[PDB]
Amino acid sequence: APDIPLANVKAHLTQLSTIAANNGGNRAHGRPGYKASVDYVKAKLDAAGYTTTLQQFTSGGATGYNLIANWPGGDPNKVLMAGAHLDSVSSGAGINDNGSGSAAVLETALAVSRAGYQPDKHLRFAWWGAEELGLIGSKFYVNNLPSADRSKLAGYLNFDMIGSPNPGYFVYDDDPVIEKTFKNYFAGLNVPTEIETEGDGRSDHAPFKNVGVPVGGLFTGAGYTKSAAQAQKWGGTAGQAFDRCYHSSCDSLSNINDTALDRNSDAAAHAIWTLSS
Ligand code: MED
Ligand SMILES: [Ca+2]
Ligand SMILES: [Zn+2]
Ligand SMILES: [Zn+2]
Repeated sequence: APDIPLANVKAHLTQLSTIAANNGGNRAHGRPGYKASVDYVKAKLDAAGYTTTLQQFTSGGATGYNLIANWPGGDPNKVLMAGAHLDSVSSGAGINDNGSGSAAVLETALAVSRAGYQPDKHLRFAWWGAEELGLIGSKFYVNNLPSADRSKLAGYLNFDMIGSPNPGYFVYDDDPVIEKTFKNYFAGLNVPTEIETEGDGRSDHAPFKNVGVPVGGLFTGAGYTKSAAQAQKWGGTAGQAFDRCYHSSCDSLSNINDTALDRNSDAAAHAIWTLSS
């Protein structure tokens, strides 16, 4: 897999920050900052050769969108998906939650095109709307995915909060092959990982997991406090939240740990390459 350039991931975050500023301070469902975020991500993917779909839904009386991007080619019967919710809460720009995952998935998708990669499995990326309303966009996608297509899914990889400023390195303990692939990447860096427990089912992998699609993912922690043992293994500040700006107006460009964002973006690309061969 290629390295994912940290600077490129950061640049997507800068664009999402500007989009929030230009649209009332947020990128929330039903608010213009969300659709503007969609439009930015879609234009990059379209230019790189993806077949994109804007999947519309209505929730709370307002139109929402999922952005689906299919890389042409690969076995239609073995589809590997990766995704990240693209909405924020309305209090702020949602740069760690979840600009970070959205930007890593976008830069990985662009990396596939730059590398001229032809995965054996068909790749499909997704940016979900309205996750902050209760996984509404990913539930909509799974609920509207025919059973014949659901059975073609080899896996769904989720990236939701991967740049926390006081990070942990959490890997979902779900499908064994997906989990092993992420933990192998971190082992190559000599960075230990822990099982994800803080967020559990509270992200867009849940609708997939609940219908038997193998899932996995990466997370760097939210409002829980980093323990003494976690600060010893990862650095940072024991006794402070992983993300002191969770769901806050201060979830801005200053609310990112560059090392965590880099490591998790690189691990996302590593897993996508390994699991699509
Ligand atoms: C990764 S599970 C934590 C859920 C948090 N991202 C949220 O979007 O509210
Ligand atoms: Ca990198
Ligand atoms: Zn999130
Ligand atoms: Zn959130």
